[PDB]
Amino acid sequence: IVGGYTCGANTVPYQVSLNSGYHFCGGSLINSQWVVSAAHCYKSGIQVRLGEDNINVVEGNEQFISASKSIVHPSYNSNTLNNDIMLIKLKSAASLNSRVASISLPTSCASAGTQCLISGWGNTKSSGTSYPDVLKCLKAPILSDSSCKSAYPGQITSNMFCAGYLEGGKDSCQGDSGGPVVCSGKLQGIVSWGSGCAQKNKPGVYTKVCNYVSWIKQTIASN
Ligand SMILES: *[O-]C1=C(C2=[C][C]=[C][C]=[C]2)[C]=C(O[C])[C]=C1C1=[C]C2=[C]C(C([N])=[N+])=[C][C]=C2[N]1
Ligand SMILES: [Ca+2]
Ligand SMILES: [Cl-]
Repeated sequence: IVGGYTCGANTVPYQVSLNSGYHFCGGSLINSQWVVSAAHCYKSGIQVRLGEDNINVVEGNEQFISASKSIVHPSYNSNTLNNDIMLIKLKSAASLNSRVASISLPTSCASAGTQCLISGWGNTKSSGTSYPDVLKCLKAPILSDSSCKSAYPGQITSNMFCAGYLEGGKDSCQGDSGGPVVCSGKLQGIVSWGSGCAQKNKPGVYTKVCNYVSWIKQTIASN
């Protein structure tokens, strides 16, 4: 997260870190045995880490659970990143409390102007790599579709939305991929891509979760 602030230990209880010997992506806990992340974060050997703040220190509240299976959306396209969403089932259920909790799925899509919270342990520099130890947060608005399409002409599908600041300076970045975009207490987006990080006129692009709620529900229901 570039231009963000320190969230504070466990203030974002649904945030998870996907780890394969190091943190490579974020994710959101939607129920005690399922996490939602981005399809481009897929790999084998994933350990889901819940209740984290400082990812390099065990401080208490952490639950490390291995992934039992990862379900990348069948229509995921790695070239366009359309349908960039993945579900991970946990080997055992997590213990939920106030430090580890699930986030609700939306009932409706959000509208431009809605203010959301984006979090993660991704890079904090737009020009260079600086990865933090603790979780960073950023409050950003969802942009209108015209502004999004005008910034990324021909690359935005109906399963994507832009959120951020056209003036540059504040944005999500690599290491944040797979994590949450929560608005009014509902998971509305998944950190997916962008051109560089925090560049002017190049907002972040997120997977539009409201378009996948029935898919998520049906898939969990059958696995
Ligand atoms: O997400 C990501 C990855 C990545 C690939 C495969 C597994 C995990 C992570 C790699 C990468 O370097 C090639 C860059 C990203 C990445 C860039 C970026 C930018 C923005 C933005 N500008 N808002 C958001 C998210 C990401 N992810
Ligand atoms: Ca820790
Ligand atoms: Cl277009």
